[PDB]
Amino acid sequence: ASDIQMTQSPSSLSASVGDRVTITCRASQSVSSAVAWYQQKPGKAPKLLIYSASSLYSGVPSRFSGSRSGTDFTLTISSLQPEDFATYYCQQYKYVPVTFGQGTKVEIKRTVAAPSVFIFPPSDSQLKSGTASVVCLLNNFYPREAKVQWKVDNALQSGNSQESVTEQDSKDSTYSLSSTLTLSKADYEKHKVYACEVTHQGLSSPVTKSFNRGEC
Amino acid sequence: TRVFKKASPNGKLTVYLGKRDFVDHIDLVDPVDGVVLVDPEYLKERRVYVTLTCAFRYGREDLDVLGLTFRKDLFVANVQSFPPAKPLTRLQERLIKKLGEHAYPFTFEIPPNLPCSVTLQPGPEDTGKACGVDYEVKAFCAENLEEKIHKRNSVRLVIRKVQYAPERPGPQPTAETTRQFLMSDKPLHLEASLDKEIYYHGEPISVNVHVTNNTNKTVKKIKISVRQYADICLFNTAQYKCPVAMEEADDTVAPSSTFCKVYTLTPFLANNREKRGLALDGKLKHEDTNLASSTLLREGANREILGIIVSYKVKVKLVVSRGGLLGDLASSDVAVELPFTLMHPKPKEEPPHREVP
Amino acid sequence: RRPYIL
Amino acid sequence: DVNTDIYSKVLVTAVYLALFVVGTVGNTVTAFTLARKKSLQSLQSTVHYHLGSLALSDLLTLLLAMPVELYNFIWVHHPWAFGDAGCRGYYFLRDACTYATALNVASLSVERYLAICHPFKAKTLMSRSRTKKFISAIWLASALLAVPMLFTMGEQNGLVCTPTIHTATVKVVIQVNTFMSFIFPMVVISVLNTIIANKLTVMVFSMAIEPGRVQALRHGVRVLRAVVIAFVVCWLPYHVRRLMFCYISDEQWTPFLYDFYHYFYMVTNALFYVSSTINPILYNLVSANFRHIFLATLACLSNHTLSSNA
Amino acid sequence: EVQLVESGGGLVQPGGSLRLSCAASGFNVYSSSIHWVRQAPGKGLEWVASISSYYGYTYYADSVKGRFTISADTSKNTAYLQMNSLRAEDTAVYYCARSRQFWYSGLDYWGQGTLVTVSSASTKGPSVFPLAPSSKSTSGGTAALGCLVKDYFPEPVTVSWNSGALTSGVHTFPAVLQSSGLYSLSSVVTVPSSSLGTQTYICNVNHKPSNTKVDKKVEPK
Ligand SMILES: COc1ccccc1C1CCN(c2nc(C3(F)CC3)nc3ccc(N(C)CCO)cc23)CC1
Repeated sequence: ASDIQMTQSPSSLSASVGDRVTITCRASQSVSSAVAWYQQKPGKAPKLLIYSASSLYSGVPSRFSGSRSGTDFTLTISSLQPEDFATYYCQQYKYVPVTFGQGTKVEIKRTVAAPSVFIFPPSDSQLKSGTASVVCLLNNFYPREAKVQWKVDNALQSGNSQESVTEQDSKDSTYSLSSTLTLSKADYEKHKVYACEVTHQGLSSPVTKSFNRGEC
Repeated sequence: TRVFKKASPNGKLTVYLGKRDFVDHIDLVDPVDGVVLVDPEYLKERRVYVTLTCAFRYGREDLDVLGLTFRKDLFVANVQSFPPAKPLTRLQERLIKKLGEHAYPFTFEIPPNLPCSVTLQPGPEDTGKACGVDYEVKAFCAENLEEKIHKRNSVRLVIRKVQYAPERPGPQPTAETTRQFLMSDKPLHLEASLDKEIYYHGEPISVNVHVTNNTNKTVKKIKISVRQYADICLFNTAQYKCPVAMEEADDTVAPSSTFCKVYTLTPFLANNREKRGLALDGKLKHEDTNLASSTLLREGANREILGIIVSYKVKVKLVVSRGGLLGDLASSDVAVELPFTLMHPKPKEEPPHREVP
Repeated sequence: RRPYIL
Repeated sequence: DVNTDIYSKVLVTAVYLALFVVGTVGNTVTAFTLARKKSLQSLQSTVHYHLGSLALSDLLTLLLAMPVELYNFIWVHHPWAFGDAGCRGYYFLRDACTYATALNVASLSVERYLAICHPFKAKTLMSRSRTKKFISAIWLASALLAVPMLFTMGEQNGLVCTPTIHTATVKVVIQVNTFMSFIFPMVVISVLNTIIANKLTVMVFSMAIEPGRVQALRHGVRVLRAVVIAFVVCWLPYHVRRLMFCYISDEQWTPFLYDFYHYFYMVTNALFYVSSTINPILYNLVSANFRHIFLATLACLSNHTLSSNA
Repeated sequence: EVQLVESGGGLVQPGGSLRLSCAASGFNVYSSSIHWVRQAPGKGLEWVASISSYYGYTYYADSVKGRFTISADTSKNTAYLQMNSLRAEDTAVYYCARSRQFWYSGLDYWGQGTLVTVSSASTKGPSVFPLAPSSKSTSGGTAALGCLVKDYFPEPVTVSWNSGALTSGVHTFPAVLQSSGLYSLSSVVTVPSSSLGTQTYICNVNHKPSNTKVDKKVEPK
């Protein structure tokens, strides 16, 4: 066993309260029943759910169950509660180079809502500092597609764009995307047309918000 | 549903055992149930015998060559399975259903008072198979029992007879001695104890030593040692000792003074690797196994049983130096041995096949 | 007698 | 006025030094060998105690006799260093060491006889503590019956070391010395060794020298007889010479017996020293495990089991 | 009570050294194995080093063997890990986990975790530049306001709008690490346009780890 890859099939999973979901992991080589499952809340230590690929760790609720078929393994959540939103890792421990799964985020789904788009120009003090920061804000979108662009001076800028997505809300259960663009001192004055196109899947057609210098 | 299959070097015979560790409850040992799958076309009206063997492996120091071990049977059982002449088990029924009619079940009853799988720790200069008590399941195609067993049509599978810690805790170990050093001045009292009777592997052993000196002599040092006793009966009944842990403390007790301290020592294999002949637990092939568990024997026991019997004691020793008539070279040591049980608790899964580099 | 040695 | 060739004396000194170094090295490695290491204690075979005691006795004999004996008798004989007290203590130590060697060999023979001829009667009347007490008692008896050497020895006037007691007292002391040093040990060594040899010959056994290991004895008869017929060659000349010291006329009225007795002393002390060297050689020639450990210490100088589902 | 307490994680220079300690409690080092598992920020779990301490074994990852060293101190019931020749890819949150020594695996007990940051950049205070609200381009009913925080190495700042008096569904996106090595986060909030001309929208940024506080005010144009 030079190395064993514990490939988890779903990277992201959307479900609802009371639903039944399954996470399947495939080993690169037979590991016998030496497989464990872990639950990791965001920003916390992982918790052992089941071991031996079928055995339930003491204290873990009976809604969790694991089963082996072949070189593949399965963790089952039956009637998942809201307290099951986490990332789940599969670990084989049959060999010393112990390997985990890539992880599977299990998220609560709901009805799609129309995102809200805003544009914030960089400050004049920032311009006097020799730096530019063109940003646009996406608020309350469910599908998690997003993927905004800029189309600066009818040119699709790419590479230097930075984006950040907040965590799923406890009461809203939606994602907000903040995208930032960094430009040089003379680049902001060179281009007088800016925009932030949204290719979101949550609405019928793409929507582009445009901006120009001297516009409030 | 997990079973072990081992085919013959050619591939005609195949044995199917569910477990590979069979717990020896002191009253009864778990039956060695299995299933042998045969191929009439190759056999040509032969028989398929299945043998359960308990064999004591040993070495010779006379031979010029090294690693040439031997074997010394102490339990042999035979079962003919192809012409079948105690019904099947649920696992046997499932295997028969999944393999059809050319699968023929076998079962073995291991009588009580047989040795458990113990392996003696080999030296670093050794290059052969380890010594100790080893079990084995062997199914082969032979017309006669006495006929030569060509290895091509036989399957050897190693199994382990094991024991687990008794659920009921035992009485707390405790011993005491009084020694007088040819003066009858006053008794030197020593009392030692352990917290519990049954210890698991890797747990600390808490020794509560309590010395009450009334003599006119000084207790120079107090040594606490954990010793392993192995009764090997290969050819003649023997006995062996090996300290698996030791604590040397310079605690001093003055005349007409009392001393109380709790020493904590833990037996483990890391500091005992170079002790050749140390009794370890049974090995499947050559894996790392802990120190041998204590051998549980029936209250009404036949005694003098073959193989290896493992026991553990904690020894506390007071190194008293005589004064007034010598140069302290002499040291009349008073001491105490405390027996305890070192086992594993009852599990819920198979011990081996967890971690391997 | 010659006991020079034993 | 001692007549001896200088070349002969030099050769004797060289042979003595070679035998001394060989015996010291062998007994030291033997002593470190029967250190029992760890986990090698059979708790039923007590030959290690007797073997180590015999090795210590031989090594002490060599160390406490040869350096003093050479420079006092063979190399130079006229002067003396330690005075009368030292010249008496040296003879006392020599007597104690010889007694310890003889009694240790006899005790080893007795223990082996008890183990082999009557194994049923052995464990009942033997133990490790009893063996340790016996080993201590042999040395105690050696010192107790060697103190006559301290009592009779003295320094007259030429730094002679002849005993100061009268001729009758010296003769009686030498008689009891040779008796308790040869006659008692050798009869036991003969009869018990013959009994073991004939009991082994008719048997034509097993020795668990380790947990789960066994060994055999290659020459448990030839060596068992050599340990007898080598103590009539190493002890007998030396003891008969020290008996001919007195109680037999008066030096036979000044014949060449002077040079005869000087050569007697040289040869007899050589044969006495040979016994302190022969023992580890006989130890390596009877036990293979012992030979292996001795040499190692001196060096410091089929398909697969698959899985399926039911 | 069975728990593992970690210590010794922190920011170091690239090529430097570190010594994380896992103070065990409630179990013994000879009846359990101790393993070190790290998680890069926003990544999966990875095993680094493990010590048996009953068989005297120490195992290291394929990228960790030549630099790391795990050890156990039985007297204080503690395990350590000597991290040396640290590079950029060594940044992670390191957990120490317990496993039963005898016939069990699956890490049933974990420590809280200590973040080990390995970068050449140094501590620096933040700077705030307000984001001008767009009263024409935006189509949402409630106008959005926010300010930008950037160029600070220590752990993220805490920006409170109007000292926490603004409760309008404010969002603080997680801080992002830039190429130069300085973090940057943003805080946004949607406020109805009725109170744009009356309600003050002020932000206060506190960076006590770097000891810097900059306050700026945002106003629609
Ligand atoms: C000095 O040798 C003497 C002197 C008097 C009587 C017996 C011996 C024997 C001692 C050594 N050897 C042994 N003989 C026997 C017999 F009794 C059967 C003759 N058993 C042994 C058992 C062990 C052993 N060791 C060297 C210890 C380690 O291996 C030696 C012997 C042969 C001569």
